[PDB]
Amino acid sequence: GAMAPSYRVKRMDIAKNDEECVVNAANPRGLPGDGVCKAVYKKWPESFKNSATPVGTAKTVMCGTYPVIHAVGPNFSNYTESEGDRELAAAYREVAKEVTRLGVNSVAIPLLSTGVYSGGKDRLTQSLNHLFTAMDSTDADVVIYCRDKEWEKKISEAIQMRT
Ligand SMILES: [Cl-]
Ligand SMILES: [Cl-]
Repeated sequence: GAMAPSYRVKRMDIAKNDEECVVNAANPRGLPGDGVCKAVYKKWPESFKNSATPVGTAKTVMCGTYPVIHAVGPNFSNYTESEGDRELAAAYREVAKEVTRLGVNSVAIPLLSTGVYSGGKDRLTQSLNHLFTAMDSTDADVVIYCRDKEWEKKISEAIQMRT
C-alpha cells in the first residue's frame, strides 16, 4: 500500500505516467481504438494479447512486468442513461479489484466514458464520482490523467473539496 494513500490529477498523456500500473480506457474487442486506447496501444502493444472483455469489466494483461488494466466503460451513444450509469460504476469496481489483486502502490487512471464514449455529454462529475466510490477503499496512490486545462481545474477542485 502507499504510506498515505492520496488522489492527484495531472494534465498529460497517461502513456507517460509515473505509476506502477495503468488503466486503459479500452473497447470491448481489444482493438487499438482511439484517444487514450490508441496511446496505450502504441506504448504497451503486447498488453493487447487476449485483452477483449465485456462492458462493465476490467481485464489485466502484462507488458513485461508492467500491468495494463483494460477497463471497458459503456458507450452512452448505445446505452440508456440509467444502464450506462450502472455499467460505468461496475467498470470502476472491477478496476479496484484488479489494483488490489496486483498489490501495486500506485495506479494511473483516465476518466472512463468521458471522451468518444460520452454520447456528446459532459460526464466529468459522473465518471469521477464512480472512480471515488470504487477506489476510496483501496490504498494505492491514484493519479488521474486528463488533456484539457478546464478538466484539470474541476478534477483538482473535486479532490481538494474532500480534504
Ligand atoms: Cl504529455
Ligand atoms: Cl471514452
